[PDB]
Amino acid sequence: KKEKRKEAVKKVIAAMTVGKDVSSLFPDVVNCMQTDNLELKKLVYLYLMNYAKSQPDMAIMAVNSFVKDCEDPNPLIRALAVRTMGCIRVDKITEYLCEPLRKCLKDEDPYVRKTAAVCVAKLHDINAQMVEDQGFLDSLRDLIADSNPMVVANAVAALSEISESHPNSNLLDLNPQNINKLLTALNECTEWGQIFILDCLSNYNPKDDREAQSICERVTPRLSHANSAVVLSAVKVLMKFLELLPKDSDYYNMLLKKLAPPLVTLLSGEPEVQYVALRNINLIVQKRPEILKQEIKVFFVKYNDPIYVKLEKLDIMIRLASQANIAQVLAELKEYATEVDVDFVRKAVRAIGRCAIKVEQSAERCVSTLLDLIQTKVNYVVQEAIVVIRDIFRKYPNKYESIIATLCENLDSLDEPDARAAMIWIVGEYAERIDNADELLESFLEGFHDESTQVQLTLLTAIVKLFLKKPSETQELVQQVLSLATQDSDNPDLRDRGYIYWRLLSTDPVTAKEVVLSEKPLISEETDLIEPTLLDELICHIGSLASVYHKPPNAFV
Amino acid sequence: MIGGLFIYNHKGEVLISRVYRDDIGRNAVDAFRVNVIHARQQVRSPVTNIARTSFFHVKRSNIWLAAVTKQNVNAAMVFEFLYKMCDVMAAYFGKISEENIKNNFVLIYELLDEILDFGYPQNSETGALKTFITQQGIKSQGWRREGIKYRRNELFLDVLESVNLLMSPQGQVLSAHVSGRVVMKSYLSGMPECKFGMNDKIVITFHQCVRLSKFDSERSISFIPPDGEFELMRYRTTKDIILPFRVIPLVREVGRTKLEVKVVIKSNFKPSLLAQKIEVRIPTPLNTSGVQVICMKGKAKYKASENAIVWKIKRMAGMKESQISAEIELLPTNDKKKWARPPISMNFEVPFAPSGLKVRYLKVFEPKLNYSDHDVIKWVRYIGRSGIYETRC
Amino acid sequence: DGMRGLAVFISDIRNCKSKEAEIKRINKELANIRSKFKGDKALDGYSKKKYVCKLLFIFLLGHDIDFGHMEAVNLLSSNRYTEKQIGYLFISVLVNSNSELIRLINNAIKNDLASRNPTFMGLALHCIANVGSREMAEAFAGEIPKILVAGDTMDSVKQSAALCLLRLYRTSPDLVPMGDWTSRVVHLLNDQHLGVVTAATSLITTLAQKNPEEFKTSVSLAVSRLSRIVTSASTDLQDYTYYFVPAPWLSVKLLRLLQCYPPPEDPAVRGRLTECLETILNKAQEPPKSKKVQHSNAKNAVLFEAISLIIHHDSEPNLLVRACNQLGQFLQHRETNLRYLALESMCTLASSEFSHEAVKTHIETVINALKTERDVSVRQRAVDLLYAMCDRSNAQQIVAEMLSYLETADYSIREEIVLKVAILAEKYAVDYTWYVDTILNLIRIAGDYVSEEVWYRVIQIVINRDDVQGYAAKTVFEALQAPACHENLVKVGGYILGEFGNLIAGDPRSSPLIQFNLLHSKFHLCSVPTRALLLSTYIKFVNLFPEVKATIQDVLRSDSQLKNADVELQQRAVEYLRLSTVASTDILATVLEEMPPFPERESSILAKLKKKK
Amino acid sequence: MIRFILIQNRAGKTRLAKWYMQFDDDEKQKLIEEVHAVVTVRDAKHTNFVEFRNFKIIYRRYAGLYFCICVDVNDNNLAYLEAIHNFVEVLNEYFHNVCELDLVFNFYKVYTVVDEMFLAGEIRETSQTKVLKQLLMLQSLE
Repeated sequence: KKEKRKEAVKKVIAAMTVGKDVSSLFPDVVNCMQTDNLELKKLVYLYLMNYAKSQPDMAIMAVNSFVKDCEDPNPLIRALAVRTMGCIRVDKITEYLCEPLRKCLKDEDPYVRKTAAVCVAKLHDINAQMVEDQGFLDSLRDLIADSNPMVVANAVAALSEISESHPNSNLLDLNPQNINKLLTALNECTEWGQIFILDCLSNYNPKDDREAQSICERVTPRLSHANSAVVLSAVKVLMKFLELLPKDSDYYNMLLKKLAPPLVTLLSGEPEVQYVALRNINLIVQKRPEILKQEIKVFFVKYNDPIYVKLEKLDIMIRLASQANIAQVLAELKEYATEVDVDFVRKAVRAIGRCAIKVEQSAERCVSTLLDLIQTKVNYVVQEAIVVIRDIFRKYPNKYESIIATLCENLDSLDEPDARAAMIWIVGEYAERIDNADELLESFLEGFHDESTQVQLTLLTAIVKLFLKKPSETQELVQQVLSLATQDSDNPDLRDRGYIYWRLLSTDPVTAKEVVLSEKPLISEETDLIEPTLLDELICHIGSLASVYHKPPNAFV
Repeated sequence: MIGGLFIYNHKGEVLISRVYRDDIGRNAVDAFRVNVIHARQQVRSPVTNIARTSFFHVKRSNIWLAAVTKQNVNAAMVFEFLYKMCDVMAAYFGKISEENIKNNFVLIYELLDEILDFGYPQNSETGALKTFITQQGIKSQGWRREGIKYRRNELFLDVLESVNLLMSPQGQVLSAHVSGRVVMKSYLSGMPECKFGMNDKIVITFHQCVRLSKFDSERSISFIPPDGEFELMRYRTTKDIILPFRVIPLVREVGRTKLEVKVVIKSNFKPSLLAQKIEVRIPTPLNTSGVQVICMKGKAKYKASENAIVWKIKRMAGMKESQISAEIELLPTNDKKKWARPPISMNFEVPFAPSGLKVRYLKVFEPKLNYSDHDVIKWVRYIGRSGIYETRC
Repeated sequence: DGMRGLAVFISDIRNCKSKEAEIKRINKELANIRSKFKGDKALDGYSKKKYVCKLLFIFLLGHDIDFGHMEAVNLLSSNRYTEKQIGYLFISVLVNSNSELIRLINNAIKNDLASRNPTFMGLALHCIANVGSREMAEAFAGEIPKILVAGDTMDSVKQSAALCLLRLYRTSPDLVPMGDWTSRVVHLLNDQHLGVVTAATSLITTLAQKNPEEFKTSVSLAVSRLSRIVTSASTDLQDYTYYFVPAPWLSVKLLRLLQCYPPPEDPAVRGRLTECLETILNKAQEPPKSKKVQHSNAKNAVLFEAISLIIHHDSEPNLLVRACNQLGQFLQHRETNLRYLALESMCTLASSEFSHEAVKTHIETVINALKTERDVSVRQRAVDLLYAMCDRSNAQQIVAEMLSYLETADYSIREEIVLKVAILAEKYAVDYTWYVDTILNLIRIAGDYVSEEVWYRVIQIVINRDDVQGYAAKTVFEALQAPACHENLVKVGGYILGEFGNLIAGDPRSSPLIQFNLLHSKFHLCSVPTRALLLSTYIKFVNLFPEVKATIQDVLRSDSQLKNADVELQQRAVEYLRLSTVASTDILATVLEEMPPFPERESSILAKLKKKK
Repeated sequence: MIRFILIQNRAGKTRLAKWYMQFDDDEKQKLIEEVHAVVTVRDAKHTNFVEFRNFKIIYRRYAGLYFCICVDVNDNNLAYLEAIHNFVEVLNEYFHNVCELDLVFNFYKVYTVVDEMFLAGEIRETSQTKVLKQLLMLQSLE
């Protein structure tokens, strides 16, 4: 009858997985848990999981069965019972789980100990406020030193999860000679164990240069094949340990020369690992520039990469482009110019301008290739080109002013709001030379509403500039945007800036001329950098999602 | 560290789900479904930050894997774990498909429990996890006398199958069972190996020389056919049954003076072949004295000895219609007759297998004479009989 | 027998191999029918019918067909009814643009309509009305009304002609005059049969919705018909009593027709309508005659149409109270369809001023249904109904419950909810401190899905009110320094702190240094518009808090803002640096002090809510 | 008014497509696909009056078929659901049993039944006995 019971249990589990509610058959499954075959008990426990993880409440009655099963001699069933008892998030789970867990931590089986450590981390998530939680935390630290690597990996993961609470505690771990134990674990652990223990070790601090050098020398060889997880954690812990002075022993130069090749090889895995590794090497390059100094050739995006990998490869390529690599970068961007993909081609043509701003030696070549690329007469290409030339003018003034004419030759359609803002700004700033500036800005003042706020704001600033450059003729148009954006518009930022300009023009026009039309400083090769302190704290979180999102962990949890 | 895990199809239906964190609920499921399954113009990106909850996703064929997280997870660890999980599933039950996941729920749940607990992706080695999993997945991709010689190649292949059914008078089927027996005669010379190709579509005493060790792969059957007529085996298929005929009896007790009965037979097999000897027996209450029957097809008579109306059809094609309407004279009686509610019984024979069993291939190879299998010229005839085929009325 | 070959063809094409084999077979049959049509003596009626039906199945199966269509009109010029039916079905399903083809079809239909058989006229009318065309309307504008007149025509052709005229009026409104047949249709309304009454009611309803002036007489006749139908006899008209409910469809159509008209003028007609509605409600209150669900659906369909009619009239207070009581009773019905219709109808009902208190009575039931509907549409209807009954004495509870729903709702429709909460808080707030708290709760809870123009509204309210400024500033100050705050809160905080930073400076725990420091901490990681807003806030702090002037200058003088790659930020930084540097103290105080209150505009939130839905 | 009538099945094949306004060639296929996707997801414990786009459909399962009528937003909900049930009953009492095979092999008769009880987008005829009588009077004639 055992085979028939097992078949019935499997059918019930399949029916529950289908979606229908089988809570009526719960007592039969609960009674069936008292068997001897491991497969039958395991299949019952999966059925109990199906209810427990999603909505625990109907499986609370099996506490006595769990306690009875926890004394079984086979480690598989014992660990399964411990995990099952811990999996239910109920108030009374602690009372029935604390007593078995203490004996479980000393179980003569590595698998039982690993499941017990995961259960401790699970119990610390819900209802961990008494001294029992502190006692288990103290016992876990002793458990870290163990022969099995699975148990030490899972205990380190449990400690990392527990350390979210910070009641003036030094992460409830670390000690003298304990780092040696952690490295010994790295010697014989698995890939995931290496990831866990290394992410934990990255939260330590070095006391002396010798200890930091020893730790760095011990960690570098562990460049495994777990995709960009173990390697990324290794580079995180290496760069977080960059306490070696530049004027010191020939290890820092050795460290960089040994770190660059493995970091180049991350761009060889699956596209998702490609994306994460690309964002992370973006952050690393922005922080330390002398790593990927002469390895640009790997970032040239081919036809086998998806859209996000393409875009981030262009971003990092712009970051790494210098005067010595202008030829290859511009040739490859000219190749990118005909890649059909709208977002990719916009990014590629904006790369030609960001590189031109970045590298002042080849501005002429960048402008030449920009012109040849505009001659394509494609609407989105020309719009991104006018944005790029707006960016270039702010960097090089009164040198490339003639180009707007040969770009306006192909402006049949203007629909990108960034392009509209660029054209409006270009007309407004150079309003003492463009004779048709008044006509243009009067033409733009028809559909002022139903426009993006940036376009409205740039148009308002351009109109006030045009008034301040040609006060006599157009003092009937500035009052057509200062009474159409300051009264008829609900945009507190826009409205308050409109009053700011209105009061400047009506209080002291000399100060108005000296403020709005002031000689603005140049862009100064701004390559979209990150604030230094944000970069410094993101270097401490290379592996985590903080690097992929480029935001500190406090901004999202 | 991993806050959950979901698997989506092309239409966004959640085939499996396993939630580890307390924070992630059905809101995250709806979030991911709406924000990637129903994407309109957003740029594709594997990790998305929505409602302060991360959403890693890896696309494999027509299956969407989502590893929802609500923490500062090691970003590439989730991708490495997802790839390791895909490799493990490839090792266990091969390529990922709708049927595989729909049929291996227990295997998937056990695999997730073993590889993953509370969000930490523990060891995923195939050899290490092989001993830790007890469930196995399901993948869906005669002695003769010496010197027996026959001058004429005569071979019989009769698919005799019995169909039984009892449907509700409203038209709902309640129970049906089939008892099928295969009888064949083999007038062959030498000792050849004969291959019998057939679509099982069902899992099933067999002959001494019949071995069913490799019957799982299509048919893959090899046997030595003894001379003379014999029974192959007994089988019963219920999942795939093609009812040959349907009867919808519309009776009406219009008072006690007369009784109105209306039975319709609606053939629902292929019109290319014609059923033979269609017999319908309509029971009649015992209070009858004289009745008149009108039939659109064939002829009918009244059998007072059997107290029933006999209806016979010479032959009809598939998807045809036939009307039998009988005016039943009813005696006044006293009370408590109720006609006992007798079922409508029919008997017939059709030239096709009621279960739809069609022979796929028949290859004969003779090691001694070495004649081609195509040289065996034989035509197959089917005799699909009917058992106690009664429809309640 | 008509045709048997079609059956074998269908069985051959159904139980076939992969789609390549099916395509090969269908192309072979197409070539065969090509050969059959091309030449030969294919004048046999059965052969033509078989080939036309086969070709029609070829089209409906999913394959393109563009030939063999002249045979369709060849079939029509025949006396066999079945051939005409197949030809008309072919014409209806497949249509082509060939002037001669349409001309010949119109000639065939015109010859059809001058017959003495209702079957032929019915087929022609179905062919006309099942496709619809300007050419057909122009060629038959004056023929169908010539049939709807009280001539020697059967009932089936009358119904077909009435619905054909409805179709033509729906597709060619300018092609239907109002000559000497409007009174004929009105008199057709009170005719025998019941199907002709249904068709006439549909036509009259559409025409009255278009031109109410023509059919002012129909209201009294509709009222009389409804009064007769609702309570005539237990088992009268045995062919139309749909499960012990007398003609639910005709009653629904008549109630809709009455709905498309103002209240009846004659007091006797008004009394008859009122008593008929009362007896409908009473019958709905009675226990069901049959345990089946179809009797319940018929009774409830008639009842809900009656409720909608009462709402449209909005004239009887007792009837409105009874309707609200009935809907409240249905709010707890076992079925889900009845619950959803009850919620929708009560949402319609809550607008009327005669039963607002009666609607407000069921607030607890509606809230419980919102919480535990277990569906995705019933909850949305509950939200709409809750938005309907909210009033000045009811805003707090409803807004709190909508917030509780928003916290744990699917993110697909997590925007209509926040718009409704914002508009309810703006409209029905007694003390605007509650409005500010509710908007900040929306910002904290939803954040990503709030609006473009909710925080515009909250800044407008804070600036205009001048009585909630202190509490708004304090709430924002103790709401920004939370760890995880959405950037919408950062924008609102920047503006509010810039404009009302002196209302908190009295407290030593909130000196300008700490406000500026937290604003700058939020400044690093935000989009460009947020940084522009925060720069305007900083230049407001320059003159509002002269103590922190040096720190503000040191902020917006560094290379991070004066060299910013975006035009907006660089322009704002350079202007504000120049304004702080000139330090005239007579212009900086003048420019950055007024911020006059917003004029009362059209409340853009309502406009966007209407446009989105 | 009735927008269109569809008789689909669990697989997704359309056994009767009847549109009462002109749709584009690809618009019809998109409408059928999205109607099938919407209808398949829901179950017994759900409303039959599921709405999408600017319309609403009235879906009601029967045997292995999904009868679907799309109506305007202002049109009644229960009346059209019962019209669907009446149409199903007329099919059931005409074919003596409704099934996908009969619809496939008798598409023209299904079309004439639909045009009998649903003409020009409205409910032409209400009663089953009268429709059945008039139809039998239109079947023995040839």
